[PDB]
Amino acid sequence: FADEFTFDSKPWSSSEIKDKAGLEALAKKLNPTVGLWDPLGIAETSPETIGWFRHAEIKHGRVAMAAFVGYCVQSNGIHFPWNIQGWQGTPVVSFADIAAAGGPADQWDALSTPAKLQILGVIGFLEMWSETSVVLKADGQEHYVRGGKPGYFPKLSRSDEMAFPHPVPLNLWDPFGFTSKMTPERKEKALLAEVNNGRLAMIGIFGMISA
Amino acid sequence: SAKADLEAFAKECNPVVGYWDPLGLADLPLWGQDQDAVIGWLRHSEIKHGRIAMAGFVGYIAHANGFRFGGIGPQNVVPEGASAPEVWDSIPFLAKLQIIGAIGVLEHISEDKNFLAADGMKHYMRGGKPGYFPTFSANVHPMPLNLFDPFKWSKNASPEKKAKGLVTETNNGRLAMLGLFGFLSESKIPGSVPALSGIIPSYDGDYMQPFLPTGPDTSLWTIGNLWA
Amino acid sequence: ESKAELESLAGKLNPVIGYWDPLNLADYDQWSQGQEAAIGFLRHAEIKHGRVAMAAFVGYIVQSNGICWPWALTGGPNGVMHSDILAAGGPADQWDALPTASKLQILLFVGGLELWSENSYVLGLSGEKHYMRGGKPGFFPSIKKGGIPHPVPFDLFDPFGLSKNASPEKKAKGLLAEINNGRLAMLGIMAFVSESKVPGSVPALAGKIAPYSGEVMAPFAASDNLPFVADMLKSPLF
Ligand SMILES: CC(=O)O[C@H]1CC(C)(C)C(=C=C/C(C)=C/C=C/C(C)=C/C=C/C=C(C)/C=C/C=C(\C)C(=O)C[C@@]23O[C@]2(C)C[C@@H](O)CC3(C)C)[C@](C)(O)C1
Ligand code: KC2
Ligand code: KC2
Ligand code: KC2
Ligand code: KC2
Ligand SMILES: CC1=C(C#C/C(C)=C/C=C/C(C)=C/C=C/C=C(C)/C=C/C=C(C)/C=C/[C@@]23O[C@]2(C)C[C@@H](O)CC3(C)C)C(C)(C)C[C@H](O)C1
Ligand SMILES: CC1=C(C#C/C(C)=C/C=C/C(C)=C/C=C/C=C(C)/C=C/C=C(C)/C=C/[C@@]23O[C@]2(C)C[C@@H](O)CC3(C)C)C(C)(C)C[C@H](O)C1
Repeated sequence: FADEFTFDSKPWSSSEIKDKAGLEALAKKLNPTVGLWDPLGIAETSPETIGWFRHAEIKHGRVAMAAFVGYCVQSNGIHFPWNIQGWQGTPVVSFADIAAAGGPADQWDALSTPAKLQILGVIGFLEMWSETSVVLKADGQEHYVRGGKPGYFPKLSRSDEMAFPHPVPLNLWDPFGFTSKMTPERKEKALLAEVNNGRLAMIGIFGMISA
Repeated sequence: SAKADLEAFAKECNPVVGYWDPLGLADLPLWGQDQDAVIGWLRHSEIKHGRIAMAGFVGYIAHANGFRFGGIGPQNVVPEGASAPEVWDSIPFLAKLQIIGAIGVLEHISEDKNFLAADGMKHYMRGGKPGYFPTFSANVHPMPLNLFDPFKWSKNASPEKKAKGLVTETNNGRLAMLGLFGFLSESKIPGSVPALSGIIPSYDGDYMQPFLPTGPDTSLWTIGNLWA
Repeated sequence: ESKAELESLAGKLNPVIGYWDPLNLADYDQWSQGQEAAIGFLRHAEIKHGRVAMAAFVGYIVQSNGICWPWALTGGPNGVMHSDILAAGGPADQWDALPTASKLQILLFVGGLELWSENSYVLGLSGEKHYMRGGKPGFFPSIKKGGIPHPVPFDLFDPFGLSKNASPEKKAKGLLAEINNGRLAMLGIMAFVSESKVPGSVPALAGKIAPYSGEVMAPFAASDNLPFVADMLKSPLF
């Protein structure tokens, strides 16, 4: 690992976008109308920076769409029927109480501190499992900055040497094969869709937060 | 020629401006030494000033905004809400002495023949790399981590990238110098840096005097404070 | 350029007059760098005055007709609105009522542009050379090609590239029109300011240009507390 912590660049060995022409191709594929809209000129950068921007956009899309759907549900008031605390001799708090706390920001605020820490801990575990190059290379890909597909979450269920000490039941993305087998380019169609509705959900969630 | 290397370095730093020596200090014979040694001195001085100014800027944001370690230490005598010029003034006299002394030991190791020769290098005025701090491979007691790149993050970095990093070091150090003395100047000649108008408070006291005010004479050691 | 080429330019600008230099300022050697360098500097000065004066004419018309921007100029709980700068007075009074930082930033942005134009390394990177060294007398280089660390979105001349793919004849005709429209707009803006200071100086604009008390060739007003500004403003002049 210390040999790979370089802080520098290594040659790319994939068909991932590493130039303005490649960015433009994906731009027209996403939307033939707008094309590449890069006023800041962050297409005029290195392959690693281009991959970084691509993955950052995809991850913002994931988090923004999840946030928008969660905001809508929590505004609708479809709370959980469980109790969120009070089994190891602690005070009792209910999801109904969290809902009655207020709007979804107020609900997160009413969420207890160790609950927040545990949620953020799970999210961080997922983030670093994503960033682990060794895991992707045991799987079939590399770090997105070093020529990997931007957005790939590695499988959390496995039997390789790079498998958790206790078996994990399912994976994060596609746990039950609802993707199953899309056609070899309908996956890419769905990626284009994902980027577009990710941008739309980004605008939507920030607009709702502003409102 | 050392001058040719310096002009190329200036072009790398900024090709619009290029070599900018309005005083010919690169041609000044400091101490009667030749142009190569003098340019080594000037490059070492530029890099050292820039390095210390960058650290000073980050530490100005740290101290003035409020960023302290916890526990028994010099941090417990500085008044809360004290400004960046009062933090150094408020730490103990022994803290000031030992900070400057440790910086002195690092300077001494930087210029000592022993460490630079153990690292297979020479003094920056005697055909060496200006701005190179040697590893502590000649100190008497084996020393855990070196000053530069203590975790050895740059053990395998390209020489071209290292050259570009030094080009970055010089430029960012110059800019950090300008910013840090902007902070200092706004406190002793108000309305001199227009952006900082109202941000930096005034400071009555000589910046360039290290040991004035002398600060408290407290004894912060607890277990085994026999010297008190 | 040479005197023959300058005469050809004058003939193309007005075929009745042709070369019109009653002072023979083209032959006036200044900077001690030859007639080519002198004519280059004079042509650059003419073009730059024309550009700045044309822009200033449109700015004076727009600002003097109550067309301030909707958004603010200064930010904070007590910030000077563009409407407040409008209400300060006539356009020169608007400039004088600007914040000191606003004036400084405007003039230093212009200064950065001027240094950028003057640099021969940047000009060579963009192609062409200094106007006093055989380059195009008025030609702002490419802010993109110069090598600013962050890639700028658009350049200063022709940002959207609407004059791109222009016929060379159209280009020459356009540079003739630039010089002529300049030459006229210089008189236009100076007449605006002259009516502002001395009423009745330009007889046509009677009561249509607002008055102004402070000096117009004075970027900093009394409100600007910078070194020597008040001392400079202590004594006025005709
Ligand atoms: C001068 C003075 O008095 O100062 C005061 C003030 C000051 C300084 C502020 C103080 C303090 C606070 C301090 C110093 C606090 C320190 C806190 C600290 C040190 C907190 C670490 C947590 C680490 C975790 C949870 C790691 C989990 C790690 C895990 C899950 C693992 O072990 C995993 C693993 O390794 C295994 C088991 C082995 C392998 O098979 C596999 C790997 C490698 C994956 C003090 C004490 O008050 C003193
Ligand atoms: C809550 C978060 C979240 C949301 C809201 C969301 C929504 C959508 C939508 C919207 C309707 C579409 C249409 C869509 C489509 C695809 N998603 Mg996606 N997705 C989320 C999370 C993840 C994760 C973690 C991964 C992932 C992926 C893929 C692949 C690639 C398959 C492959 O080629 O293997 C495709 C086609 C994987 C990947 O590699 O992405 C580059 C991957 O690891 N997604 N995703
Ligand atoms: C507070 C102090 C400080 C700051 C703020 C700072 C910032 C930056 C920045 C950020 C703008 C860059 C980009 C940069 C780059 C490089 N630094 Mg530097 N640096 C500081 C301290 C030291 C010390 C002590 C040494 C050192 C070095 C190098 C080398 C050479 C590598 C090699 O050639 O092996 C490179 C490339 C070593 C050396 O040999 O320099 C000739 C060395 O000993 N630095 N440094
Ligand atoms: C980077 C700089 C640095 C270095 C490298 C360094 C090295 C050594 C070594 C070498 C092996 C020894 C043996 C040693 C010993 C002591 N150091 Mg010291 N020290 C540094 C910095 C500070 C600061 C800031 C303070 C401090 C102090 C004390 C006290 C007295 C405590 C007391 O009297 O309460 C004792 C016994 C404190 C002090 O004097 O507080 C009034 C205090 O604040 N040191 N220190
Ligand atoms: C206040 C600013 C300003 C104004 C209001 C203005 C007005 C006019 C008018 C109307 C009055 C015409 C008809 C005209 C025409 C042309 N202008 Mg022009 N111009 C301004 C600024 C600049 C700058 C900075 C440059 C420039 C240029 C050209 C070229 C290119 C020719 C070529 O490509 O050879 C042509 C044809 C560029 C150049 O190269 O000029 C030699 C160049 O750098 N202009 N320009
Ligand atoms: C207090 C006390 C006691 C106690 C106690 C004990 C033992 C307490 C135990 C608490 C315990 C055991 C708490 C677990 C929480 C787990 C969570 C929240 C998991 C979320 C997991 C999630 C959200 C998983 C999601 C996924 O996995 C899914 C569904 C499929 C995969 O494809 C994908 C991923 C990975 C995303 C005694 C013994 C009674 C007496 C003693 O004296 C004192
Ligand atoms: C990690 C690192 C670096 C660093 C660092 C830093 C900031 C280091 C700072 C270290 C510091 C500040 C170290 C203080 C030690 C104090 C000691 C030993 C005190 C002893 C005290 C003793 C022995 C006292 C004993 C007594 O009172 C006792 C107990 C009772 C009696 O019996 C006897 C007496 C009375 C005598 C580098 C190298 C600079 C760069 C590298 O890149 C990374």
